[PDB]
Amino acid sequence: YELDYYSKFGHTDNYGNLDLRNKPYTQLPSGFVVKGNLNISQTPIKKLPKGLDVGGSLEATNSALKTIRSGTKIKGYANLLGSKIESWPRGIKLGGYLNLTDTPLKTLPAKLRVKGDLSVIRTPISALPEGLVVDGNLYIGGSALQVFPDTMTVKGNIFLGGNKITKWPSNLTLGGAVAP
Amino acid sequence: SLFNVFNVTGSAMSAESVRLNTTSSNLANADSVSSSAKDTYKARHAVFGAELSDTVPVKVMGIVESDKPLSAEYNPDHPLANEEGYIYKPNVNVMEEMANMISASRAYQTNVQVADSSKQMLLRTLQMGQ
Amino acid sequence: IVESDKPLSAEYNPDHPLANEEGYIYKPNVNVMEEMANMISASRAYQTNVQVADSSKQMLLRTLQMGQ
Amino acid sequence: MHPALWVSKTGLDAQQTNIATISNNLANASTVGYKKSRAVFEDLFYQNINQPGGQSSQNTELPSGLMLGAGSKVVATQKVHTHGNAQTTTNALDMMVEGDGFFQVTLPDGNIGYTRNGQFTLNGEGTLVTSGSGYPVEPEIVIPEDAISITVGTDGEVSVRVRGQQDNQVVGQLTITDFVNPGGLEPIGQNLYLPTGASGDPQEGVPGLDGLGEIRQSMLEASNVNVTEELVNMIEAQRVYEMNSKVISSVDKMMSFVNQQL
Amino acid sequence: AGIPGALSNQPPADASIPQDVAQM
Amino acid sequence: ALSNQPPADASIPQDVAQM
Amino acid sequence: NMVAGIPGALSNQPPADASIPQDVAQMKDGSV
Amino acid sequence: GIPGALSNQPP
Repeated sequence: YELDYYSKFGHTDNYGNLDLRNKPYTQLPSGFVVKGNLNISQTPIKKLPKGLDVGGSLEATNSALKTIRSGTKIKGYANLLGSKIESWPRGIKLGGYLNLTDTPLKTLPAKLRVKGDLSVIRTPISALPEGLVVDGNLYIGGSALQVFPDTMTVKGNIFLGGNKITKWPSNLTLGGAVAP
Repeated sequence: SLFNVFNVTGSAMSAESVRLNTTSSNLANADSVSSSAKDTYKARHAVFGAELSDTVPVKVMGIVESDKPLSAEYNPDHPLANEEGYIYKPNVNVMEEMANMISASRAYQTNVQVADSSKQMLLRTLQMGQ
Repeated sequence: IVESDKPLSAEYNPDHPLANEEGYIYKPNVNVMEEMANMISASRAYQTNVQVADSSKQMLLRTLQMGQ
Repeated sequence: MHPALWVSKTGLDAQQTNIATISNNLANASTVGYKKSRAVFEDLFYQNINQPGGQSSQNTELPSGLMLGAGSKVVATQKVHTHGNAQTTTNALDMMVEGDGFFQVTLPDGNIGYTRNGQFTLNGEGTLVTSGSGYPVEPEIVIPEDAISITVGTDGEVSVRVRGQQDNQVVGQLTITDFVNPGGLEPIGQNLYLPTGASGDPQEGVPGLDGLGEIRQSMLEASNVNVTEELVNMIEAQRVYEMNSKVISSVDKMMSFVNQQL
Repeated sequence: AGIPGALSNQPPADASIPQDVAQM
Repeated sequence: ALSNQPPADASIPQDVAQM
Repeated sequence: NMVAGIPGALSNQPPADASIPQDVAQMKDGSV
Repeated sequence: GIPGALSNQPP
């Protein structure tokens, strides 16, 4: 079934964080607003509603989340560890890091900006989008990436983690170090 | 060897200490409506795990929070009350914490006996050759 | 090493996130009373063989003194 | 944990939910149109211990066929929809259903909510709404401002009295929804219920035909809670709670004797 | 790995991925 | 395990925003 | 450097509970 | 020297 207004109230804390862990909810109403953090870990939710607003961070670790629609506003970070997300939509306003470890993610939006750290660890992604900007640490360990785009920006450390990079960006300014 | 018993039993001594501290924080936060970190505390549990990697030490793999819904109480005049007027309190269950308190103490003390038992065997093994 | 054939100890706890459909968490089939007895039996039997091995060396040492 | 500790803890947890269920019933002892809930206990899974697997029958009375249960739990807070008494009041907008049937109100999120409480009133526009949050009552009944009296018939036929015109004008008609399984309704507070899969599709109709109840004006339905039943339930639940605590204390003392004597 | 919902002891920052927990 | 530098202390703030 | 402070109940408290004197809490970092 | 220590001599 689907979450109602009264069922929403029974999964909210004092400061306004929605906890849906292991709960049997399949879809959320459109134009959904959360006062604080949102947790949809281990949920059978396969799609996030259009116009979704989260006043905190989105937690979807080891969930069945697959599709996020554009226009979603997230003030905190996005944690989609172990979910079933295959692509990242364009135009997501993310106020924090993006953790996509152990996901079937294949494609990323062009010129994507991550205000925090980025993770593509053990993902089947083949190539990073052109003009990528990362303000934190980039972990690509165990992924299928082997060629970086012509231009990219990482303001922290770059962790190869084991994968072999052969074509480095022509224009790259690094605020940290590169680790294998 | 008999020294591996000390590593295995010693790991359980630390393991049961983690669960005791987690229970202590649960008992002390059973009536705390507010919390720094913008999160209404929820009951935490230490999930043990055998690290097979003969001798199988026990390791704490991380603390996990309770899945029970928070206890909602209608307190309309509280500053933390929502529009409907309900304030939410942690889902700490007193009875399970008391049961965890007993089990953690009983398991902690029986690991001391095994370490003591292995100690005597090593001392006798050293008396051979003298 | 062989695992025991005793059925796992089932506990009703629809709060642990690692539970199942019926709210059951299965726990190891370890019996404390049989572990205490094994601890007593293992320690005593281990130290008994220390005495036999230690006394065996004495017999070997006395053999070297034959004819002296 | 020794299994006896957790088996006793299930009884403590089960009785704890029973106390909370009883406490809510006594809290709503004056709520109009309230239905008492009771906690239902059932035994948990029974496990063969002295057998490697669940060998069917085969000497159940012998030590090989020993079976130990896992405790008890509260399986459902069953709603008892017994008809309550009648509260005769002088208000002209509070109404009562005699028998099976529910009032239908319009919830803000679009779906309709079903209530047994009859404390209704009017809003600024004259629509018949509830006296709590103010939800409109289905079907919409608008009262003209020229009306000097309101009459609600035995089948929801609402009439008004207009000065300068004999005979009462009909301004609408009420309906009451019936369900096959009243206990399957989901309570959402505010004396409201929602239809679930266990309840069934709503059955609407005129209040007084098709087996439905009849609308009584200037009446209310008192809560059907039996305060003596709750007090008797409290006595038993408290005693069972204390008994299972002794078993937990007994197991701990036995375990204390083991690693201390040995 | 192991448990899926382990916590993190580091203070919230919302910008750095917590490496205290086994994030795999 | 061991390390070549002292571990940091523990922070117990009444408001995490001010650390 | 020398590190010191009040042991026991007073130190095993959150800093908000100002049981520990301010200068003694300074010593708990480093001194020379 | 612990700043502000009590002494052990009549004030």
